[PDB]
Amino acid sequence: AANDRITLPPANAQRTNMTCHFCIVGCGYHVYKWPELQEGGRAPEQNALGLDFRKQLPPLAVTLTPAMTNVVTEHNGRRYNIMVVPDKACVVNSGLSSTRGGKMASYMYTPTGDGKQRLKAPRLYAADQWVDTTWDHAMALYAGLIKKTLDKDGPQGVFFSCFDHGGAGGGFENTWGTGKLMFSAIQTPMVRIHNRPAYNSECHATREMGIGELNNAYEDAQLADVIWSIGNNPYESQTNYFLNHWLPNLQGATTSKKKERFPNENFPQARIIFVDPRETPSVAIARHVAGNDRVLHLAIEPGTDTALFNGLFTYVVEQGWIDKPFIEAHTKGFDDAVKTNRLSLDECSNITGVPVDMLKRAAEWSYKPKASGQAPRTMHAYEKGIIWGNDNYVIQSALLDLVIATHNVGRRGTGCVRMGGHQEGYTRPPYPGDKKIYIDQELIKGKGRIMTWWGCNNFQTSNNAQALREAILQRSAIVKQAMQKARGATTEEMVDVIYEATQNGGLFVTSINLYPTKLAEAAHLMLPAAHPGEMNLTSMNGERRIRLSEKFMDPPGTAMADCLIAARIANALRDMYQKDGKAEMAAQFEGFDWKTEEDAFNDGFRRAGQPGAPAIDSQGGSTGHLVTYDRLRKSGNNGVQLPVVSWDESKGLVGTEMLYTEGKFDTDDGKAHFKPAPWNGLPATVQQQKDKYRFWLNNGRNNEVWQTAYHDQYNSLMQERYPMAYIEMNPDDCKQLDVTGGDIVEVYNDFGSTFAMVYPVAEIKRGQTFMLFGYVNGIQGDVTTDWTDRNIIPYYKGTWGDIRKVGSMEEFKRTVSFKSRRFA
Amino acid sequence: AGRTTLQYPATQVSVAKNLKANEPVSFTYPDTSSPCVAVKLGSPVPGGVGPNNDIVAYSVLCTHMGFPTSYDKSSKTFKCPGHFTEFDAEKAGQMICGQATENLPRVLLRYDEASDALTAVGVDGLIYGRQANVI
Amino acid sequence: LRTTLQYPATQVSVAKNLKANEPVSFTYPDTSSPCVAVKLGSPVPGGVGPNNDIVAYSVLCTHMGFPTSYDKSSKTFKCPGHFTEFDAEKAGQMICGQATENLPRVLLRYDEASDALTAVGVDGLIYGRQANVI
Amino acid sequence: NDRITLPPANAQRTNMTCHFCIVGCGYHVYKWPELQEGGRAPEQNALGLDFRKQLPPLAVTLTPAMTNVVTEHNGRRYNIMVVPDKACVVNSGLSSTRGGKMASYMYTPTGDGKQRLK
Amino acid sequence: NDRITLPPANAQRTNMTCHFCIVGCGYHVYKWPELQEGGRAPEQNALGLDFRKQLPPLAVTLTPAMTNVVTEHNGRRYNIMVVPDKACVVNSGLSSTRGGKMASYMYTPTGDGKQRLK
Ligand SMILES: Nc1nc2c(c(=O)[nH]1)N[C@H]1C(S)=C(S)[C@@H](COP(=O)(O)OP(=O)(O)OC[C@H]3O[C@@H](n4cnc5c(=O)[nH]c(N)nc54)[C@H](O)[C@@H]3O)O[C@H]1N2
Ligand SMILES: Nc1nc2c(c(=O)[nH]1)N[C@H]1C(S)=C(S)[C@@H](COP(=O)(O)OP(=O)(O)OC[C@H]3O[C@@H](n4cnc5c(=O)[nH]c(N)nc54)[C@H](O)[C@@H]3O)O[C@H]1N2
Ligand code: F3S
Ligand code: F3S
Ligand code: F3S
Ligand code: FES
Ligand code: FES
Ligand SMILES: [Mo+4]
Ligand code: NA
Ligand SMILES: [O]
Repeated sequence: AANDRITLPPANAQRTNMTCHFCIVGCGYHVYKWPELQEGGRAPEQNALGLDFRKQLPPLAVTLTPAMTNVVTEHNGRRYNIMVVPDKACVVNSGLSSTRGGKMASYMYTPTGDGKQRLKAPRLYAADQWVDTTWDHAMALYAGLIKKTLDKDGPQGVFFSCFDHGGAGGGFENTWGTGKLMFSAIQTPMVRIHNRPAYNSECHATREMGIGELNNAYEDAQLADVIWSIGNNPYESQTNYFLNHWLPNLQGATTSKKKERFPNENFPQARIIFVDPRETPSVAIARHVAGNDRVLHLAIEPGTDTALFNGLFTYVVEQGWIDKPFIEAHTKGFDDAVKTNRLSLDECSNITGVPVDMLKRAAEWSYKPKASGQAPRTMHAYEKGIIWGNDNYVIQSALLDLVIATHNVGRRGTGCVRMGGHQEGYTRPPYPGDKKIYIDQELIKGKGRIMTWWGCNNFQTSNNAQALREAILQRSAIVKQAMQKARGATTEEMVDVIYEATQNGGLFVTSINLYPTKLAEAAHLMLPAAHPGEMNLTSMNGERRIRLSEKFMDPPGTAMADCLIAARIANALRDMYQKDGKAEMAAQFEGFDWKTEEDAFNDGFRRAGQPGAPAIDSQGGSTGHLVTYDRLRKSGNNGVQLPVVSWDESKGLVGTEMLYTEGKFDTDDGKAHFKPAPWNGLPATVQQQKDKYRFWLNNGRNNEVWQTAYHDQYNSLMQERYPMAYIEMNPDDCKQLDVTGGDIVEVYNDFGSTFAMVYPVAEIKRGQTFMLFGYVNGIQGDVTTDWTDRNIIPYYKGTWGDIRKVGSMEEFKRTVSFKSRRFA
Repeated sequence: AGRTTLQYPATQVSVAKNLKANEPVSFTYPDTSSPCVAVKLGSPVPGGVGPNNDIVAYSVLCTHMGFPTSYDKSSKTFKCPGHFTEFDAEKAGQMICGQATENLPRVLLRYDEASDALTAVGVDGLIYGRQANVI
Repeated sequence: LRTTLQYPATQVSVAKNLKANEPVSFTYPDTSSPCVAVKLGSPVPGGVGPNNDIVAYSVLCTHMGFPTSYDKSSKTFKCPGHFTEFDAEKAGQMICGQATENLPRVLLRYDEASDALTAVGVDGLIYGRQANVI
Repeated sequence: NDRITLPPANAQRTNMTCHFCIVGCGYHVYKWPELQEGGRAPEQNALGLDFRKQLPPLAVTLTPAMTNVVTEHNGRRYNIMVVPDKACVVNSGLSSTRGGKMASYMYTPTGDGKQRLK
Repeated sequence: NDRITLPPANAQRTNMTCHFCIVGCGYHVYKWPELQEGGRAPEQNALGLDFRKQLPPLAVTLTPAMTNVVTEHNGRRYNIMVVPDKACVVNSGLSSTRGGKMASYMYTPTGDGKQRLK
């Protein structure tokens, strides 16, 4: 109630720092907290915002809506106003909030709000019904099973899919806690990652070539002559990096800063190049801002990125638009890559479908020396269009070859970088196996006794998701059936019942989450976790800027920080082993004496590379010990860019702006290494789909929707806007199928069947479509194939299928806008 | 003391029959610092007023960061030049795409058949850059 | 050809880490040249940063080269050798002493975008050097 | 002496009419930080002239008298170069001996303008 | 500015008592053609000081104020450097701020002595 006013924060309101929960950008926010029955005055010095609400505010004065406010109820029963607003003086966002960040207040836990279905206690499926259980019963059952599996099968029987990421449901405390548990204690290799079905990297090729994927600053996007966005929709997917850094460059606001840095270098008007089969909102908005003459949309054929980059690499080499002194001093393998990667512009154009003039123009803008003699400063930004593209490893090989030859790493205004997805916050022991293992396939084939989903939901986000759900629901059913013959069994008897069920095909499933989710259809056990603001949390953004998000409120019920869940599990296991007289096995579960999340930070991030530390892989590096929570507090939302170079009381944390500025790469010899990039067409499994069925089933992000819609599903505005996952279709394709906006279609192939509401989109090419991924109503991933590259990276953007009209949803027609999301 | 509602003014905008289909009229509501548009859409919509139940009215300040939006007659949307938010005039200010976390505020119109008058009498939603719709 | 010295660009810190009247030590343009940057707390001509108040100096006395010490109470650099004192608020002006040159100023770029302070040059000649860049 | 600091390609350039006689010849004033300079390559300096080899007659009017170092109210030092505009219709790049000295006769604390009333 | 021309090893060296106060501190005046200079190695300059690396405290008294370029009656230009004598018993290499300025207060056409009666 009350749509037409807001309670201002009092001048003396409490104010903590909070990094945005969601995307890689890591925008800075402030959380104002104050007693419910107090308020600020409208006069600027009588409210905490310092803004004058006695008369209308001018544009850009504030970002403040009711969605940015809430009233929380704490463990003491007392009620507090909260206001979650962007920080004007944070360098990342300069006071910008995205629609996703902007809802943080609404998506904090309250008993009556959008967070009202938060998990507040252990949930147990007791054979035939959901009930609450105690933490100690949950641990006895879960630890008990794990212990039984270790004793009988070894670690190979214990499976996880876990976040490896930063931000909310990740971060340095959390990745350490989980990783220590999985790898040092349990010592299971049967672990996948939240977004991919093995224990691997998105960036094997670029790393192996010596270029870690987050090698620049956001300021580099301000200094660039040319930005490439490759398989990337950054207005929607990395909003405030695009808005606060890219667009000011395209508008000429950063020209004077380029000239001040480089007094004897021409800086033309900045240009942008998109490699994306689809015409996205980002393409449209770039055209609106910069003009059609400063945007090149290389609208490639799906999966032809490798051909594109081999053709551009061939061309820049033949023109001599390369850095020969750089190649000679700082690289290995160039001459070989020229041979293996050779492709003419005509061949490139036939494969990609991009005209030769556009290929030449992209090279001219990006690599041909400026009048003043210097190569253009070209930042090459890529994301999931190529990471989940046609052979992840080969595309990065091709792209990095182009970048290295043109010296577009290590110079300011350059970088070949991930745009990123989540924030980053990785500190973990090494992976304890010697093999990549395709975990979903293992599960489908009936391996494993216990599977834990931790801070992910592969029912909505696996590749080949329908095969996965089928297998897991059936295996879960076997355990359910076995449990319900028990009456009056002790916990230990129940452990034996369940374990026996898993010898007959069953699988015990645990989810550690904020919410039930669709995993509740299969899970036997669900544990409540806590998100940032309910806990302290550290993470870094796409330029490696580490920030502390401060606790300001209690979790719901007995919800706990995931690192502390991991400690709880470890301590339960240790106790069981100690009781069973197994001192060596107990010893593996030592080192989780943690009372708060800070303890996990001290044990992981701050120990990396230190004397008497075990092997630790940390994005903080060996100077991570210089970071403390207190020092990050003093740093504000600006934090420090990792790695930290120095600290003292008078200077604060001093860090690292750009990687590779002296030409020393992360390889044995200090050189960047070129790689061969063969063009082999589409994978046979994908090509088979394309040969059988009509439409390319592209997929990915919507600006407004975050991920699997775990919060968004409970937001009445979001559900009114997107009550179902939508599929962008060409209008002429639509007419042929007798569909229009708000019709429902089935989308289907050999891999599965799913459902979407029709969204006619003039910019979609005939025989192409675009479906929202990961959603709560119509899961896209059912039609993705099982195909992965050499390191088990899926081609999620590589699938084809047919489309069938179900019928017209009149209510969608009455309430959902099918107007264009490409601004002009 | 007591009152839970804001004291909205009653401000005459026009008579309904003076509005042409898809030709926006400008006015201020609830004071001269709050620019608004009323438009006859030409086809009935939920909550439209006037003889053809098709007249709607909005605050034009973007609910993201407050730039005056512009009515596009060809799409019947309000487009913000600041961060490219677009609102649907035919779906009660629903955000088509953008960075806002609130729909475009609706100006509530009374339509009197007796006089043909449209009177602004309230706002549904919070106008950008205001503690309350009524300052 | 070239008439200018090739100064390095050296990161000092971000401006917002500096506390008013608490000197930060760094070396510029090499590790044998000790420098201080201080936020004065009040704008001064040619101060950098959000409040135009950050200044930086070579601390080697321009008399005979002893490291000077920043006095927080006067905002000066004092030399223990022959008692020269320089004003940090007047671009190294000699208040009293035996030097014939003001205390050299380290020229800082301040980038609003990053909040970085970068040492990019020196105004004045550092003690006991033929050129500021050796 | 025997060298000049070139204006960097991105040097600030303002318009100045000669201080002195009726003719009103057009000049450009290049201003840049003291510790920066242009390259000799024509695209790496503000004049657009090729100082990697001898220039031919009429290519420039440039002497040390047409250069100075000013100290601004902020204490910061800036190179200036005050040279005739080749595309001004009045003078077509000509400078008289009088206008040619304008740089020298700008105020600096140590130069020809040192005794300026302050 | 930010550099100094070193006296060559073979530069002319004369004795000079300070112009000013009673103490009568001893100095050396180094004089040499404008287009020559000393090297940084201690045996390649007249000071015998090692300018290949930072000098320690008390090693020298040397600023730009202690240097000048004089124009002689023959029109030829000469670097001068007026610096305290380390082996003088009076001052043991000390220079006051007043005597330290002697080079600057020598007569040159463009310097501090420009208004000398001629
Ligand atoms: N609004 C919002 N933002 C988010 C997220 C969110 O859920 N919602 N999620 C975050 C996460 S975890 C991630 S991973 C990022 C992902 O951000 P992006 O990778 O930017 O987003 P996607 O929509 O997955 O894919 C980008 C583009 O890949 C194109 N594409 C498809 N096939 C190919 C191909 O073969 N080659 C090329 N070159 N392009 C192709 C698609 O048309 C699409 O526009 O977004 C992050 N930001
Ligand atoms: N077809 C197709 N499939 C894709 C993609 C695509 O482009 N196309 N994108 C892939 C990408 S890049 C990604 S990132 C993955 C995403 O796959 P997921 O990781 O499976 O989905 P998310 O929504 O990020 O999952 C986060 C989950 O953790 C919960 N959560 C939130 N905060 C916390 C917390 O503090 N603790 C814990 N324990 N749980 C928490 C949420 O409620 C939610 O269930 O999907 C992948 N799947
Ligand atoms: S507000 Fe949040 S969603 Fe990304 S653009 Fe900024 S981190
Ligand atoms: S004195 Fe006269 S001739 Fe020209 S350069 Fe000056 S206007
Ligand atoms: S002023 Fe006196 S102290 Fe020495 S340098 Fe000159 S005699
Ligand atoms: S101010 Fe309107 S979209 Fe941001
Ligand atoms: S050495 Fe500093 S006053 Fe003499
Ligand atoms: Mo992702
Ligand atoms: Na039962
Ligand atoms: O991701």
